[PDB]
Amino acid sequence: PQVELFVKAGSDGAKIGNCPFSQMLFMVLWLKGVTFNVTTVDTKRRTETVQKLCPGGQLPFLLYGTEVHTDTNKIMEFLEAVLCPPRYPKLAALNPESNTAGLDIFAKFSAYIKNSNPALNDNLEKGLLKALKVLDNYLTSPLPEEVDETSAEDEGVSQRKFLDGNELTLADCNLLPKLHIVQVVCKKYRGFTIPEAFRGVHRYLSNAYAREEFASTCPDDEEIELAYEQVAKALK
Repeated sequence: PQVELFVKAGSDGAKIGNCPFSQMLFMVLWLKGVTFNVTTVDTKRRTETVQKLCPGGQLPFLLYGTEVHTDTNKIMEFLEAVLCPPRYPKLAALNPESNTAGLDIFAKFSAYIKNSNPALNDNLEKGLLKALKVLDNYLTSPLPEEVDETSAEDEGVSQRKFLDGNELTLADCNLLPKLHIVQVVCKKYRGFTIPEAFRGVHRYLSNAYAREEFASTCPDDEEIELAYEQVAKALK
């Protein structure tokens, strides 16, 4: 059953551009173990093929057999329901709160980065830090699979690699691409790095960069930086 993901091209019109939703789906497809390919689209220079396939012009989109699917969340839910055991792993998180943890972070960063008002900068860095902190608390809070197993020096502190346990789940495919943007953009434009003291977050990002499903599907740092150049440069 043929599977082809269409994604937003970057600045040369060929390579992967900045698009967390595109990366999210590329991640799900990789984690499913399914045979798929990926076509980048220069949206300013669309092939007649892509034009016929997806008249609405939405990106990303998925061709599955003969059927075109748009809307990233809906595609994700479709992939989860159509690619099941025993042939493909379920990737849905077991704990519903894994799906909501960290979700307000991208919006705090969006306000932070778009801001050009100096008296509001310190408020906005704080809103972003507090959001990251709440994700940190999630990542260090033991989940039901870890019930009552510990180490005297680290009691009540989760050792798990990712949001919902030790395997990547749909919840990570959603958050990780957004959190990667946050990291790259804020370093480049705002002298900002996630504090060391957020150890859950740092371990998470570290175990994520160790995984080729995340790392190989990231657009280059340049591509993300260029995407944000106009909105980010505004703060004097």
